[PDB]
Amino acid sequence: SMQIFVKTLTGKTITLEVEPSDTIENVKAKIQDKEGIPPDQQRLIFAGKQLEDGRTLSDYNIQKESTLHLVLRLRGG
Amino acid sequence: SMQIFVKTLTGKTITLEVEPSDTIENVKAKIQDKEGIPPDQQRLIFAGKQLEDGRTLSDYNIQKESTLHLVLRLRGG
Amino acid sequence: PSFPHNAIEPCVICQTRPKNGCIVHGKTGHLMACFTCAKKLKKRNKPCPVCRQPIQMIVLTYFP
Amino acid sequence: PSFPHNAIEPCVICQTRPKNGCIVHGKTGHLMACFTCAKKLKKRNKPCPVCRQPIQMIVLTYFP
Amino acid sequence: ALKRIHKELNDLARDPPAQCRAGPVGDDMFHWQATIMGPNDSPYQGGVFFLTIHFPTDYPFKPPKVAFTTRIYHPNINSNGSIKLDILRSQWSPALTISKVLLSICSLLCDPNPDDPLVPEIARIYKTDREKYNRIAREWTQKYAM
Amino acid sequence: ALKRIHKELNDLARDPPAQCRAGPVGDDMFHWQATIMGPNDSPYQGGVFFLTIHFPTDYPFKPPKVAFTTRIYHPNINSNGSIKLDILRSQWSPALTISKVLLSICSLLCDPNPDDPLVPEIARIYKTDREKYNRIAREWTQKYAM
Ligand SMILES: [Zn+2]
Ligand SMILES: [Zn+2]
Ligand SMILES: [Zn+2]
Ligand SMILES: [Zn+2]
Repeated sequence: SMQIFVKTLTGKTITLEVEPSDTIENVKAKIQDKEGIPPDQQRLIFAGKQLEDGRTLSDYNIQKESTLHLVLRLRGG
Repeated sequence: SMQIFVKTLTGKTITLEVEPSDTIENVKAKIQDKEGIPPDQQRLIFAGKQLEDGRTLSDYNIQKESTLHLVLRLRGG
Repeated sequence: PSFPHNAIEPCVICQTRPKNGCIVHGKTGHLMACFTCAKKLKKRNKPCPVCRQPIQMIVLTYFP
Repeated sequence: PSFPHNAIEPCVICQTRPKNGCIVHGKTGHLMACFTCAKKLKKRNKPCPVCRQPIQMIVLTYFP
Repeated sequence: ALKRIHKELNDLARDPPAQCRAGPVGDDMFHWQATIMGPNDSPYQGGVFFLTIHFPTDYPFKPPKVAFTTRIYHPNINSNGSIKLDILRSQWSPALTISKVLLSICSLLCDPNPDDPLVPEIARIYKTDREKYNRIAREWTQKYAM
Repeated sequence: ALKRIHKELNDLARDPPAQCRAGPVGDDMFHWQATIMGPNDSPYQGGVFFLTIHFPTDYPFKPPKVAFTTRIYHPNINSNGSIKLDILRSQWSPALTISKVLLSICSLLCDPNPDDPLVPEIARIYKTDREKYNRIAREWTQKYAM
């Protein structure tokens, strides 16, 4: 349906083919397929917000040619 | 002193820095350093003639920007 | 510094899939075939096509 | 299929040497640092910078 | 370290993360100032938050030292500006950049960890009364970050 | 196999080797004819030698079948044109190409192995009387390859 971009940890940009109804879990599964990064090590950021696994691209107003930012799993304490 | 070319097994061409007095053994050691191929599995060819380990580049009239052809060690039987 | 411009060329065996099947032997590896073709070589107990060292393992290689 | 165009970009750590230090973990490897920097990571007890899997071995990677 | 730090500085000029900027204080490439704008819709909105960054000599094998200079109301950031965040300690990666660290910190603002807090009193208020948490964070943003 | 064979054929068309040529016999991509010029300084000098190449269906995992059509005097090549050469059998590599095989066969002409021969009578003459070996090889070159 639409292309979205992911700026990966190294600054490499990859293209995903997605539906707005796709779960964040499915986007991380696609990143694992392209990059060999386990989902549990992926933290995706859009508009400064971390993207939660059970929510969808549409839930974060992620549209055609939006760029998701991939950082490493982190824990504040 | 001079640059020579090696057309490696895949057809990729590499550059060596050599002396005409260099042993064929030393040229294979330099190929090992650049491409990770053990000397004993290298066969270098320059006029349909194999180059023998204890002889020198000068013994085969190999000059500036000559192209050596790398195949795999072989034996007739 | 010598950069691998040939890394983008397809698998030298099948001429289709990317060079993502690294042939590992000790502390060195030869990356010139896809994972599928490399796994065929390992499965049939064939040595490295380029250096003839025995194949320790095939590594599905990413450029992150 | 899509090929690794980023393969010719330098080591992400030292920004100088080629990506020839493959970080191996299980059946996969991440190639984005040189062998020198990769040996520093293993020596200093670091996991894979990109996926945090333990570094099983560093492989000096050639592109025949 | 210096060439890697130069590379990161060039990346921030060309393509910075939306709400994040960073650069050397003066002559010293190992001492940076950074800014995070308060994320939209957060109680930090309209706020600008300054941080200091000290790169160690063996960067990027060792993490940068990052601390807030601007006061901020948050369970994982104290009044001295110390950030208790695993990627600044044992879970650092040499593949992380200042750009990715600032984006990571920005995401910590929108989704705190109250369960293992640096400031227990703030964590308690976050869990029990989110609107009170947001009110105090908004008051601190107006008072300290404008 | 077909795509790899096509790729090799395109390389031979685009960048032809000096003393080696190879291409399909008509419309069967798995059956080629090749020519090798007699190496300079060898008793094969000024000779053109025709070979047949049959690619197996699982090329390049399995070697091509290569045989001389032109009769040639050599201890490791019989009068049926069979080449007893390790890279055509157990020491084949899928990284070898027809180009590299023909270059390899050319180097076998200048560097015979009489110790483990295909033709013992020719091996005996090679070891005991090199000038006689060379005379006979030169006569066969004139008779068959010119
Ligand atoms: Zn393949
Ligand atoms: Zn190898
Ligand atoms: Zn490096
Ligand atoms: Zn990894």
